Amino acid sequence: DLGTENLYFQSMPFEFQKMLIPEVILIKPKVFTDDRGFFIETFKQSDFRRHGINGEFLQDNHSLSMKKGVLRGLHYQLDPHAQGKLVRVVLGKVFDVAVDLRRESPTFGKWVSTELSSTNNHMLWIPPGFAHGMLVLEENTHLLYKCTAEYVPESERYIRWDDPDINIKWPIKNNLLLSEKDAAGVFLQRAEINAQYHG
Amino acid sequence: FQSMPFEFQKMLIPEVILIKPKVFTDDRGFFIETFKQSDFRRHGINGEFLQDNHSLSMKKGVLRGLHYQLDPHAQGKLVRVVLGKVFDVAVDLRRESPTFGKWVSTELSSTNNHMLWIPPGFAHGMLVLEENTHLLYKCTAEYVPESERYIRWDDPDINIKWPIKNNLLLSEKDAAGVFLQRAEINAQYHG
Ligand SMILES: O[C@@H]1[C@@H](O)[C@@H](O)OC[C@H]1O
Ligand SMILES: O[C@@H]1[C@@H](O)[C@@H](O)OC[C@H]1O
Ligand SMILES: O[C@@H]1[C@@H](O)[C@H](O)OC[C@H]1O
Ligand SMILES: O[C@@H]1[C@@H](O)[C@H](O)OC[C@H]1O
Ligand code: NA
Ligand code: NA
Ligand code: NA
Ligand code: NA
Ligand code: NA
Ligand code: NA
Repeated sequence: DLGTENLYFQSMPFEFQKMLIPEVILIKPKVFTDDRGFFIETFKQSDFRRHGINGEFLQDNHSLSMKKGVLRGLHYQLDPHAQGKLVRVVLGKVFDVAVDLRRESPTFGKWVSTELSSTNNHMLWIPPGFAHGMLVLEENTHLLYKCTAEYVPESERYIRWDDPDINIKWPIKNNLLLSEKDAAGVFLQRAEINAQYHG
Repeated sequence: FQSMPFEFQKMLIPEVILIKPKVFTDDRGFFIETFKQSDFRRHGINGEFLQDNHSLSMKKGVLRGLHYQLDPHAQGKLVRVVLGKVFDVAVDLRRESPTFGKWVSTELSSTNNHMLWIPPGFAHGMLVLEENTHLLYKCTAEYVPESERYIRWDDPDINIKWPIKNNLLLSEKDAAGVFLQRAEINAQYHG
C-alpha cells in the first residue's frame, strides 16, 4: 500500500485547531462535493480521541431558532452531570461562545468565540466544565449538539449572557430574544459552580 | 401533540424501529432531544455510535442504495431528515432470516422529525422527495470502504415499490450494483 510508504498522501477527514483556551477545539470537517450535493463525515470516535476529545456522546439535541437575535446561554450542568458538547450548525449561522467555568482554572471566567455556520460546516468542542452560549445571526438557524452526559434538569444552571465580569463581546446587544430562564440567569459572582480544574 | 419523550414503533420487520421524538415549540423556535442512549437501549437499540455523517441531496429524485457493509464492519444506522423529505428503505439481508430479501419503508421529513433504526445485517436505500434534503446518519461502526457492497435499487427479487415522480438520479456505483442473487452477503440471522 503506497500510503504506508508515505509516497501517496491521503488527507484525514478533519482539521482540529486548538483555540486560545486550548481545551476548546475547532473542528473543520471535509466537504466531499458530488454531482447531487455533498457528504460530510461529522464525527469519528477514533480521530476525535486522537485529539483529546474523550467521553461517550449519550445525548443529541436539535434546536431551531426562527429569528436573528435569538440568544441561548450561558448554560452548563453541575458535576457529576457536566456535558461536553460538540456543536455545529446545519442551516444558518451563530456566534458561538465557550466560557471556562472550572474553579482554580488559570482561565476561569475567560471565553473564546467562533462563527459556526451551514456555509463553513465548522464544529466546536466545548469540554465539560465550560458554559455554552450562542447568538443567532441568520433566520431559521438549526443547531445540533452531541452531549457527553444525558440531560439532568436539576443540574442545569444559567449565567446571564451579558455578565459584566465575563464581558463577552456579543456582535448584537439590542432587540435580543431570550427565554425566561435565560433572561433570569444569575451573575457570575452569585453563580453555583462545582466544576474543578485538573491541569 | 405527543405526550412521551420518544415513541418507539417496531416495523413489520420488527428489528427495524421507527422513532418519533417529542418536539418542544416556543416563540423562539423548537427543541428536540433526538437521541438518548438510556431510552434507546431500553427499546433494543444497542451498540456504540462511532461515526456520524451528513449528506445533502440538492436535487429531488436522487436515489442512493442499496448499501451495506460486510461483517465484521456492518453499520447499524439511525437515519433522520433535518431538512426536506425522503422515502427511506431498510432491506433485511441476514442469511437464514425468515424476512431475508424483504423490505420496509417510511417517509422521513423535517415536518415529522421521525428517525429510522436500521440494524446491522440490513441494507439502506433512500429516494429524495424534496430539493435541498439534508440526511443525518449515526453509524455503529466506523466506515471501512473495502467492506461496502452495492445491490441494484431495482432488484426484482427485493422489488421495492419506489414512489418515483421525477427523473431518477443514480450514481455510477449504484447503476452498477449487483442483483441480490449474485450479491456478496455474510450477515447471519440470530433472532
Ligand atoms: O479571570 C476573571 C475571573 O476571575 C472572573 O472575574 O471572571 C472574569 C475573568 O476575567
Ligand atoms: O422471500 C423472498 C426471498 O426468497 C428472496 O428472493 O428475496 C426476496 C424475498 O421476497
Ligand atoms: O470546506 C472544507 C474546509 O473547511 C477544510 O479546511 O478543508 C476541506 C474542505 O472540504
Ligand atoms: O455510501 C456510504 C454509506 O453506505 C456508509 O454508511 O457511509 C459512507 C458512505 O460513503
Ligand atoms: Na460520557
Ligand atoms: Na452546509
Ligand atoms: Na444532534
Ligand atoms: Na439493537
Ligand atoms: Na455502507
Ligand atoms: Na447525528
